[PDB]
Amino acid sequence: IDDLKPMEEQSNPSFFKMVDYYFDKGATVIEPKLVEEMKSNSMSVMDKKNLVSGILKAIKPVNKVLYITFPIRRDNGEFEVVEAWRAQHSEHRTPTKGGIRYSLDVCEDEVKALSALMTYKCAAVDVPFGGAKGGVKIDPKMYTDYEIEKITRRIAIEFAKKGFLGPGVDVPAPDMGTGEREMGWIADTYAQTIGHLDRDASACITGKPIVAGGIHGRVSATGRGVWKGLEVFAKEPEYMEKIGLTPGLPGKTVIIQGFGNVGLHTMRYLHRAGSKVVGIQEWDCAIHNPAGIHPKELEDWRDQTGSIKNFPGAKNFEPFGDLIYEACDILVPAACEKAIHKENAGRIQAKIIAEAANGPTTPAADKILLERGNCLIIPDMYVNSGGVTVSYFEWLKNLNHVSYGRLSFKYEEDANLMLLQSVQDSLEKAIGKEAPVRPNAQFAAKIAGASEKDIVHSGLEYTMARSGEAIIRTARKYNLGLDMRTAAYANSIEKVYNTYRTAGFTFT
Amino acid sequence: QVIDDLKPMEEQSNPSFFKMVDYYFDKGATVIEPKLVEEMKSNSMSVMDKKNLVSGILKAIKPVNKVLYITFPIRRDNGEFEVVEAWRAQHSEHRTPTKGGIRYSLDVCEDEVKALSALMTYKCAAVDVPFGGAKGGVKIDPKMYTDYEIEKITRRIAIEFAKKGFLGPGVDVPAPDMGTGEREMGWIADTYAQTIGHLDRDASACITGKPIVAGGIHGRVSATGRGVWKGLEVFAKEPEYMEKIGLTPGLPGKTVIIQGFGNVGLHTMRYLHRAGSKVVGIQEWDCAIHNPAGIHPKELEDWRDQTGSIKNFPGAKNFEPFGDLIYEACDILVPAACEKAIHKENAGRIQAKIIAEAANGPTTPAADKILLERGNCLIIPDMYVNSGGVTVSYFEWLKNLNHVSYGRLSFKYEEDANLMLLQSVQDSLEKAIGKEAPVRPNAQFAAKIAGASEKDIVHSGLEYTMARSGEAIIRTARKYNLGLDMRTAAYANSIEKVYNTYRTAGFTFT
Repeated sequence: IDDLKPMEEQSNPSFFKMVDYYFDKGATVIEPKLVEEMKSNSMSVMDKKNLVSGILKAIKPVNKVLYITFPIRRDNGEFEVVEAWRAQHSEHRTPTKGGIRYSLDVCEDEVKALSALMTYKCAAVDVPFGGAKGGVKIDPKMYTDYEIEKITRRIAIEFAKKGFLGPGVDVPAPDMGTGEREMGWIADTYAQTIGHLDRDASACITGKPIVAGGIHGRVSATGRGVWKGLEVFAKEPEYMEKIGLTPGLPGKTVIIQGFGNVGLHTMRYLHRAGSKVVGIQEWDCAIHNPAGIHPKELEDWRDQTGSIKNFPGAKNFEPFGDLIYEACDILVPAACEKAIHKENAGRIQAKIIAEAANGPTTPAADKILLERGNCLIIPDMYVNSGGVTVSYFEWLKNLNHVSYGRLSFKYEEDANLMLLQSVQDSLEKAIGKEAPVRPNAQFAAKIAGASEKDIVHSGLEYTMARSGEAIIRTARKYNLGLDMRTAAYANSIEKVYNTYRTAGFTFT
Repeated sequence: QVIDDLKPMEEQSNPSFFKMVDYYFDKGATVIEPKLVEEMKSNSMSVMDKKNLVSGILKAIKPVNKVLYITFPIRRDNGEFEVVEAWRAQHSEHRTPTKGGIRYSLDVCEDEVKALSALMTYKCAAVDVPFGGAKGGVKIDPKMYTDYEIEKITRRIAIEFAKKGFLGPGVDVPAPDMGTGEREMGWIADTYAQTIGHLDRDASACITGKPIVAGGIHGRVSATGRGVWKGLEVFAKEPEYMEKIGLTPGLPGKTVIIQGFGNVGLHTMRYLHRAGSKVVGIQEWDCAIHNPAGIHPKELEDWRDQTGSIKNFPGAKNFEPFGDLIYEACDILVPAACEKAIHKENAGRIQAKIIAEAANGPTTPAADKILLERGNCLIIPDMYVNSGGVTVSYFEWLKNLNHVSYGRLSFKYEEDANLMLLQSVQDSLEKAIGKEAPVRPNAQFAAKIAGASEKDIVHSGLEYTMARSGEAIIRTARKYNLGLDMRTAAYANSIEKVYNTYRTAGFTFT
């Protein structure tokens, strides 16, 4: 039907195929440099082109999909068969990394598309994992705690038996329908059965509860990275003027589509950065307030009343699905894929679109806005990878068998106080009077609060900034304009390809 | 088109293979369930409780447990690269390793490997082979690749399958199938032994169908054919069914039409021609030949070997409407080609009194029903009668675990014991009758003694299993008054064995 039109003309394209289209755009930018960098005096130019083309060809398709079925007895005593999948898109680095969904939506093509995006996300943030994705095809709200635990423990055993769960092979994480209690159950099941000799059993999964080896700073990480991603680009006048904006995040109006975890923490960090979140669009409501909604009050009001609607500090915006077409400086899509498509891209008045969700903009809509010349799209596989980065830190913490800062916080504090007293001694000698030299209020507060989350945050921010700058240099180098998505894919593909070339692949 | 896939299974023209097997499974499940409940010893469960547990176990057995799908690049011989897809299904892990062949074919799909992996579970159970069923495929046409490229593909699937637990002597043991043979089998064993399994004492037990030098077993090549013969033998000796279908007992003199002259059809025709049957027809994919006086298997194979086909075989006539030879009158029809060869639209034209399903799923449920109601056709079901190879593959796996070939430490010992016994009889006979009285192996025994070898142990084991399984099918069909529905008797026997594994391993809670 539609799926014969070109990809930049499709209305309801496949998710995996639109990711492959973004891959191809990126491979095209980078392949000349790759052929040029290959050096053999025993390879002809055709040899070199074929090898580069062959590695890029290998990267695109999912390496591996495990499909399983198993029985369970429901709490009522009857028996039912459950399906589950785990895709490992790329093993150029192991373990693979990616979440597990409990949803009726899960399908093989879905885990394939998102596992591929996971490969490019990890590469974007210099996280040494190939991408993976899993799903159990259940509506979890239809099951008791005990039924969910039985299902969770059974996928842990079956996945682990076949090499689809393990600290060195495949490390999952929460997704839609799962959370930290399921990760704690998977970790325990692994540690207690087929990983009972694994010294690093708790590194088999991330998003664990703190008491089971989880990491502080996980819950807000994705939202905090979206903020840092927006920050990296908002400081650039070249792109800010071409889209008609002034630099910096303070003052910018933000419409956020989705008040789940990522939208909420983005709102939190954006609000906490001086922005006005003038609109919240949800699946059945939308509140707007040109003054901006306060995320605490609205989270509380949503907590209290169950919904953002009628939010005392916010009018209900009706035609509530059209709040995203309202005028804003930044639109933050944080709900499902293909939210900006062929048929609505032109109605988007946002000057920046920060893709907090996976695949919110179809190739068709990406084109319309790029040709329009006044829209900066910050791509999903960069801007929404803050959680990926922190998950790497959680895996490391489990391999380390100690929390970050345990052996350094006091040592460093005492060293800093000794340094400050040395300066005070030196100053009082030079000026001949009492002159205290103490931490100011900010430094005193960070010293008093020093905790693992600070180390996580600093590490996240360091990575988001470096990755963002590399995407900018690439766009500039190839005169890609506001097409930061093609720049980001070129950078990620290049890293994957160079893994293959130094490993020396071919041997199949 | 698919209006068919809506009719009851027994009305369908082109049912799915996996749907056929599940319908056949349900027929066996239905017969056997009351006994299964009985077999559940538990003072803590009511009979209601036990009926529920049994139905949960049967619900678990039917669907394929696991499927691994992989893609990987290969460098063609000229230097450009191509991505290749492969699958491995493990239908049941109630016993491990799983067992099943690997196809190199363009026809391999996830659903065919699934349908045939389930069949494998029931085949292995039919012949008391302690493996769950498995099936694999690489989606290539192998004749479009050089030997070098086939070896690279073969070694890569060995590595990727073994890393994920889809190749190994205790987890999953493959075998040849369409598009593969013993050289690929030897390449997989060597790759396994040299990489993922380099600390495996029993690395060569990772796969069967191996060349002899790599640990293959004598008697593998004709084993499926020899089992088809012995399965037909067990039933031809029963007058209750030979009469009902209008036949005399015994294979000697019976007329045979074989559909397909691949490995299975050729070795069936050799064993049936020996033993005294008359193979009057051979139907292949483009020809048929016929000779109402019987076709000699060795002359035919030679002629095909020299010319490339059975066409114009001097010892027969070409039969035209060549795709219609299987409707000609014969005592035994041996379908030995593709699945669903007998279906709703042609079943009535079968004149064979006995159909021996050498192929997998040659008779659709629609046709199976059409021929059962006629009352004059005995179908010997695939998952029993074509399981001679599975049996011998179990023996090949055991030989690799044993690290010695069968008879190496017994042939001479038993020969010398047998000579001493015969010499003892001779001494006793000469003393009692007072004259010279030689007591020696007769010509048959002396021939068996001189040629004693691993193939003989394999053959005797194969025959022993085929006979016991065939007799257990007949006993089950008698007990449940199934008549000539031997298929439903076979699935009932297969299901019961799988179920009893679950019952003793325990499924009460999980």
